[PDB]
Amino acid sequence: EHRAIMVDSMLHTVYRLSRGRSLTKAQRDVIEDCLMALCRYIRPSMLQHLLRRLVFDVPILNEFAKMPLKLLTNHYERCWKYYCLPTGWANFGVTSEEELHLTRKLFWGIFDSLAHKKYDQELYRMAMPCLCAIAGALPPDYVDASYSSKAEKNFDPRPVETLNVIIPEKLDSFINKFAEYTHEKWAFDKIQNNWSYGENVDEELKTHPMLRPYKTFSEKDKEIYRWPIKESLKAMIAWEWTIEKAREGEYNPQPPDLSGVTLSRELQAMAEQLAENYHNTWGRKKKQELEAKGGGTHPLLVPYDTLTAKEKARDREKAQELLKFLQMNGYAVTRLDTSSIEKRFAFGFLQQLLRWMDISQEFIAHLEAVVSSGRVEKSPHEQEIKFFAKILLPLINQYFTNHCLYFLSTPAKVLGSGGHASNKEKEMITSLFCKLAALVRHRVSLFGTDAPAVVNCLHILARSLDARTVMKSGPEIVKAGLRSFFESASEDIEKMVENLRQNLTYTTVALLPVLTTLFQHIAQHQFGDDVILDDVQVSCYRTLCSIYSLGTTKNTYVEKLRPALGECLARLAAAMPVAFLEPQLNEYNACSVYTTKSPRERAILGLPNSVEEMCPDIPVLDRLMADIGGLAESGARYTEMPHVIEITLPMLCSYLPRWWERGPEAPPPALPAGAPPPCTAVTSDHLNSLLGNILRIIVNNLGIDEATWMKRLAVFAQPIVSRARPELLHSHFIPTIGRLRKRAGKVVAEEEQLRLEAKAEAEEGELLVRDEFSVLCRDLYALYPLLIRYVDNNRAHWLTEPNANAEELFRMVGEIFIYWSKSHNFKREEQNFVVQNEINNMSFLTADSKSVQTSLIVATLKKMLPIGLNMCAPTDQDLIMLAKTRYALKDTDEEVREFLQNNLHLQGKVEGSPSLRWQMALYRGLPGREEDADDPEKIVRRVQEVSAVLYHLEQTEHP
Amino acid sequence: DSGSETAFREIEIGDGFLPVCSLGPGQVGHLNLGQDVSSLRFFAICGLQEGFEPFAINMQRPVTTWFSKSLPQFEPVPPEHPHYEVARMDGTVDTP
Repeated sequence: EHRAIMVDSMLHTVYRLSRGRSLTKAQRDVIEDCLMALCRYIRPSMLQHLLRRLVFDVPILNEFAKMPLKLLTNHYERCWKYYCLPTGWANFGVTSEEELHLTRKLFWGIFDSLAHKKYDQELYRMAMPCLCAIAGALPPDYVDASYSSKAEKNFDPRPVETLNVIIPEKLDSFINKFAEYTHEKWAFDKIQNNWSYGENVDEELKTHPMLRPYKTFSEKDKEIYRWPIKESLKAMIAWEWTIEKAREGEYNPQPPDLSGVTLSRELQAMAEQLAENYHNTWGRKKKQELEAKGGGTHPLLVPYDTLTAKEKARDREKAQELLKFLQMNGYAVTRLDTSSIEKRFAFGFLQQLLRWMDISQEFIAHLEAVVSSGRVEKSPHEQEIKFFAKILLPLINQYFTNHCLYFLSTPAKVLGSGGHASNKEKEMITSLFCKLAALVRHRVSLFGTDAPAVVNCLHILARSLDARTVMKSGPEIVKAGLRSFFESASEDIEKMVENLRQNLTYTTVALLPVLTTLFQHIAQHQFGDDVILDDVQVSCYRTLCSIYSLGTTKNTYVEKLRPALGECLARLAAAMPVAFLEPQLNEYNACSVYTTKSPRERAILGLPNSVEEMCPDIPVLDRLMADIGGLAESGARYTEMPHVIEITLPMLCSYLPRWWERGPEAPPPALPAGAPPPCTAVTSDHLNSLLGNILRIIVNNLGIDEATWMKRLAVFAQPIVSRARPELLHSHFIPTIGRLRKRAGKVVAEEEQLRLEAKAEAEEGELLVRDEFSVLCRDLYALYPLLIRYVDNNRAHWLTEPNANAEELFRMVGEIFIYWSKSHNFKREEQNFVVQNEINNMSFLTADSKSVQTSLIVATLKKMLPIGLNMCAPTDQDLIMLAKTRYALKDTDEEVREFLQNNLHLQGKVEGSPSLRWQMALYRGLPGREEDADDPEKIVRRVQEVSAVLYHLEQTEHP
Repeated sequence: DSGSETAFREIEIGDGFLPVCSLGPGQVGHLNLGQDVSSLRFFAICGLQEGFEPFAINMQRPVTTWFSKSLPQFEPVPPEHPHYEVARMDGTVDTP
């Protein structure tokens, strides 16, 4: 930064050499790689000059502009926080609105030049990372300095034609008066420097020496100085504006040209175009010199709007001071009142893809109309097909992914750090999502190469599209569009009911996952109360029963996709605000159309006035708990009832947790606020029983292999492990962990006698126990996440009041852990199962909700090690370490027990050590602690177990 | 945000560390170092049996604290000040 001028000039010269001729491939490669590596380690503050030079001719978008576009997609991706975040990038400053408008001009130039240039594979492959990078760099809330810019076109700045254009004489008197006044005001600027203007040439006058009042001062040189301002006012009247005076009026003047007053926005835009007029009038003569030499471009010959702050100010400040001087002197000029909402980058940009969305509807109108014809190749809009799906679809993908927090931000519910959007910007992104849904409606087969791109971008469009402002005080056009989209999706599911007994492939891979993501997005707001009403609520009403009918059907065609259906119905269950699963208290539920509407209104809406009649297939939550309790008691199997586990359990485990907050046990803010009835009998007992039921079904089907649904059953029960009754520990968690411990111990016994076996027998038995250990790790990864959630829920209680069941669990999970540590086959089968079913993310999800580092067994050991650590006494902690050094001597556990029986005679003294004193004090003052643990049998057992846990854990982390 | 328990995974020992707090305007806190382990709440849950001695546990006197007194006071200009420097120009002649 100390010598930034010469690095600016050096960057300019390197760019000149990179685009210069008479260079071989390697010769130009060296220069372009120098440019790239140079800009890689240069602060983005002084690169705006090179960016001006770059935006001048990169929109040509030719082979010479290939590598500069790569430079742009590196630079703009690198400095994200500098351009986008309102706070400047770390250790650096913040971007100027100047550089931000170069960002905007560059993005628009590449976009329109891509829309003109015919599809080239090489060009479009690299042009699209640049568009994504510029869209990410430019913040959405940014507004251009003038929305209604001149937008003209080595470009030659055309001088204003007002030199020869006639000027009305009703306003030509003040053109002369104002030009003479600016000469006089130049003299006034001279005298403000204590330089009194002299009639003759004087050297003591530092500024313009020779100056006289207009009466005697020569008219020819008056016109020499005054002609630029005379031409500026003549331009300001000639460019479709009216500088005709507001009031009847028309060598040292005190008032100078000032820019204090604000005036209208379109009039500010006209002032900006007047600055453009200054630029082109001065730039014609400078371009005459530039074309005479044929080298580069003068720094200010580049457009005024692309110039930096000072050089753009040399025209902008002049235009503002001239126009506001007119307005102050009573000379208002009027040229259209565009709102700042439309002036925002984001609104105009998504409206631009709205217009190309109707253009994309045009090319699908030429594609769908001819797809009936066999082997058709007529593509009048081939450029549209190869532009939209190629560039614009991942463009909106990346932009929406990196700015979804601002789309989803709300004036009340402020989520985006930068800010929130306007109501119009919120509603037409929803309409864009609906129009893309129509764009993909029945078109899964068409544009098949870009079909995964369409579905993924529509998932990205299916998030941060609803800020609960289109439903609440939104345009009825967009509200009807989304309501008809919901109705069409429900009729579409009604078509899948007939099919299961092109929309089929448009649903199984596109509409169903996007519906899942949409309902999850609704649930993550948890403001579905206002969203799912009227047409939305009726459409989900029938969707719910229709997919329950699909669950009732038992053909392999519905089997193959039933898990996806289950995810979607769970999402809508967490998005449905009617308490669909409580038909008896639907009048208690306020969100129901039965409560909101009259009986006649329900009849004309086609509703049977009762949720019971509305869903004869789906019974009440009490009936479903009776069913699931009976099934768990009878020992349900996955082959026996696949539909229940993958369909109805999502209903129950998505309804009960979310509707506990609506239940009576949840604390209401006040009695008048909670005066509406809770309309549910779930309380917390229903959650507790549901968790017990799934634990019973998992332990009952644990024997049977396959049953891959265990993973998604675990993550579906993720919200239900929280808030469980403490008796569930000894009731279910202890027995199933005991069963798994004894089974795993049998498997390790098989492994040990397998090591004792012969070599080939060892190999074959090793394969079979690899299979057995993989299913063992499957069962562990199905149960132990629930253990992790439960143990983080109730660790504090078990530590404040020691729990014998918790200590028994400690010995249980701990000997499971030592089995894992001794069996190397176990560890690699854990990794194998994790990489087979992508459980590496699931383990981190379980750890965050409440490899060796992400190993689930060592994770649940380190969660609940304090249980056994309370089990052991501080005086016995010394014995713990001693048994640890002994276990590092690789001694057998029977031996560790006998030598510990020897070692009871040197337990560390607690009174002597200051630390052991207070540790013993707290341990003994623990309310549940007794002195019965001083018995030598208990001491040796507990110290052996705990020290084994520590030893194996330290061997796991660092052998 | 990444998911690890430790807020700062690597800190140099340096010249030591001290329990510190910065209260804003109209703010009330209770800086319990742990003179009384029974008075130290939640310590059995976190800190006990993980190997954390309560800070200032045996220290019989309450720990003397130091507060940032916001009373302006004149202190000599440091020679290492990154914005101002003081030059001790000598007397010489025709100059004090």
